[PDB]
Amino acid sequence: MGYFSDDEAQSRKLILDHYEIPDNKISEDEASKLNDIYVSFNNRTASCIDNLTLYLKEENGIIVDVKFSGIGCAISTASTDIFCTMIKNKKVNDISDLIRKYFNMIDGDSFNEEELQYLSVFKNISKQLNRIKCAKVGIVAIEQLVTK
Ligand SMILES: [Zn+2]
Repeated sequence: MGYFSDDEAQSRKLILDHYEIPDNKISEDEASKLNDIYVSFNNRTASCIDNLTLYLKEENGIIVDVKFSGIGCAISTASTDIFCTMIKNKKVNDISDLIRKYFNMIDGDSFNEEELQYLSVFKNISKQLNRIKCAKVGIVAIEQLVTK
């Protein structure tokens, strides 16, 4: 929220606006009536209230629609949503790349702000305590849904 740095306040509205107004977050009503072309994975962390179910739909090697649902914090609802908007018409390869490249930046290592884009606000969550699993919980669910 501060304004000494240039990134901080701009980076702390992307989280606030993808957590109070997520783009791809559905209701438990809306999820049950989804077409059975969607796959699902629920991942839960015990370090927060983050228990999210992801929904991906494949159309000839291209992920066409991604939605997520459930309970989550700002770090979980922003990381999932921002990730969801970006994997939105990409292929089942070049998503598995973002996931591990995102995880390496979450693990405090090399990242490309051109490849990770608005996931680069999470570039130093390994410095905030017990927030690493909050920024991995929803993307690990996507990870399973791309492989299995
Ligand atoms: Zn959390």
